[PDB]
Amino acid sequence: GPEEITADIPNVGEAALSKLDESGIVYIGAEVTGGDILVGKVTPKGETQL
Amino acid sequence: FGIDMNTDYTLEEVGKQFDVTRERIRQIEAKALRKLRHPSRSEVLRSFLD
Amino acid sequence: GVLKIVKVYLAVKRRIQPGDKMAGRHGNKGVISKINPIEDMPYDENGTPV
Amino acid sequence: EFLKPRLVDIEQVSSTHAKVTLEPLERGFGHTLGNALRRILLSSMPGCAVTEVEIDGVLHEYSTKEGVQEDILEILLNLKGLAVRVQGKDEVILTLNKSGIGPVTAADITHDGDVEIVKPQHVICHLTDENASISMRIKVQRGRGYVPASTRIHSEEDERPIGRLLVDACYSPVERIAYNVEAARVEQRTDLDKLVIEMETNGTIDPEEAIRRAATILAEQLEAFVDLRDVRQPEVKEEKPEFDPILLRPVDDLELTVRSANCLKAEAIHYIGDLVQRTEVELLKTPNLGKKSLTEIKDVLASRGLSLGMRLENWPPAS
Amino acid sequence: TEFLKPRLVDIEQVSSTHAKVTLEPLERGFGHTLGNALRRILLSSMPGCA
Repeated sequence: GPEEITADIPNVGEAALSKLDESGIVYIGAEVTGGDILVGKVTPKGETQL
Repeated sequence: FGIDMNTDYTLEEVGKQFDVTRERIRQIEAKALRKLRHPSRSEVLRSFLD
Repeated sequence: GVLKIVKVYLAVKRRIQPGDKMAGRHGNKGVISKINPIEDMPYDENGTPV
Repeated sequence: EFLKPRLVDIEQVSSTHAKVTLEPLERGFGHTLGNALRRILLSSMPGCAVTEVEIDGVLHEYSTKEGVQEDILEILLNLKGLAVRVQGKDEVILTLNKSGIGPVTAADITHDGDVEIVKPQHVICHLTDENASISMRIKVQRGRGYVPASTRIHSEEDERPIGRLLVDACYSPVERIAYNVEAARVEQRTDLDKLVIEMETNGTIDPEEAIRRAATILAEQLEAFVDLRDVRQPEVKEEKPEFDPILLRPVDDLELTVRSANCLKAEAIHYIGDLVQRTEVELLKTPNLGKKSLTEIKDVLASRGLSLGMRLENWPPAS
Repeated sequence: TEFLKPRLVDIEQVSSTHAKVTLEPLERGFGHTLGNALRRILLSSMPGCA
């Protein structure tokens, strides 16, 4: 399928989505360090079979 | 759940195997989960979530 | 195959720490080894450290 | 069977620079106190210097204000050296305002009863277009030595103010220290010595104030030096947590709506070890909770794996 | 403002006349300043009868 740049990311807290805008891109001017998300992205992988 | 067994069983399948059947088994499950839900017990399994 | 692309530009401000290669214009290389306190620096009778 | 020194004439020669003299010194203590004071004068002295700064229409150090001829990265690096002195306060947020084609000096700030701009000519930036106008919230704290910008984010926990540009902190008013002990004979004494400690301030410590708080530290350090009690620590901390640590995080982590966010401030509930033990009974009677207002709270406790209202005959232990 | 005073100090003495004392944690530069200043007084200006 297609990858979406949406800010809806499975199993992440608001602590991450603070530096991210509604669209899913990091704000200009945000001082970030290692681990902070610059651009939210998700790839289609269905039926995991856990 | 498939826990150390092949396939997993319909909740009715489980009821006949105990002779006390039906709604009975459906509550034991929820309480067992409920039991593993809060702490002493909750602590360890919680950490597997990311 | 590509739908859309986000390029983020970072401005990292790196100071200077043991490991950096430095050299004068005369082929004198050298790798800063310890960063010393002003208290411990060689000073002259006027007090100005080096 | 010993003597003790004291400080005779302290001789200023500029706001920045002065030779303070210490007369009653025995043979060799000159260089002894002399070096061991330079060490504690050049480092450990208290000092205030600008810590964070927010500027009108700029988002990061690396941009350009319209109608100014510096860049934010340069204005910050100009503030690092802004020499202030304040008294009763510990962190004070000064405000800067000025328009029109004109050098914005240090004098162009606004005064607080404790703010003394020990050099008001100090260039901060230059405007350059008639009706170009800047405004900024400069914040000054006061600490010890050199706290560089970087280490000033690990306490984070919502320092979000994008506007606040942090500057490296040079909390110290010593520039350069230099003693020289010339020999000085008080009329009768075999041979005692002088100690001229020539020093170079930024303007915001009066020599005597300094050299006193210098000797103070040496005491508290030598305090433990006098006797040597072989001292050690208890150690062996506790290895038994009862509950799940989740009940030790503040209610922010629950990521809830604003009308429900202040409402747990109100009814006295910070940690979720208290939200965990308050039934639905407790909740209509709490200020501003209703049909739409409380459905929100039973859903963010579900995702993390907890429920509303239960017990734990032991909350919270124990130090 | 306020300062750092040490903790953990072990005097391990070899013979009664000789002894070796370790004493951590001093502030930056405070080992040399206390060390050197105390060496001078121990060596040069110490009351004795010879």
